[PDB]
This record gives sequence, C-alpha cells and structure tokens, in this order.
Amino acid sequence: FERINDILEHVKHFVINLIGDFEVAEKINAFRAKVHELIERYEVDQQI
Amino acid sequence: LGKLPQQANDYLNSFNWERQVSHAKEKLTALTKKYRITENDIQIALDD
Repeated sequence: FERINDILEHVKHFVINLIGDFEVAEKINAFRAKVHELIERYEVDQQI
Repeated sequence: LGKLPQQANDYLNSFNWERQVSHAKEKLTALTKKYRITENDIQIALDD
C-alpha cells in the first residue's frame, strides 16, 4: 500500500491546498469592511 | 417638587450622545477585532 498511501497523501495535500485557496475568513473580513464603510457613510453618531 | 425637573435634566445630560458615541465606538472596535476570523489560526490548524 506504499503507492496507495502516497496517492492518499497527495490527494489530502491537494484538498488542503484547495481549501486554503478558497477560504471564508477573507469573505467575512471583506463583508465586515463593507459593513463598517456603510455605517460610516450613514453616520449614526450625527443622527443620534 | 423642584427636585424632579433637576433629576430629569441630570438623567438626560448624563446619558447624552457622548455615551452613545462611546458605545458605538466600543461596538465597532469589537467588530473589527473580536468579530474577525483570524486566518492565522485557521492556517496553523490546517498545518497541524
């Protein structure tokens, strides 16, 4: 199973790299930046 | 009888827009720091 183990390791590494390339924390950070920008644009402090 | 308007004004000016802006800034700081998924921890967990 040396070849089987090597192929499994390669597949696992490819899956890990794909997940690292397609992350969700970057999307969450971008969304939080958008929310902060919208809050600053609406200027809640001036309204209150 | 005269203390009631004075107490009402003290309540109004104590909880003025200063506290509102302070709490808004606290919430923004928590969102920008505490409410952020650190990709560093994600990558450390993936590598481990």
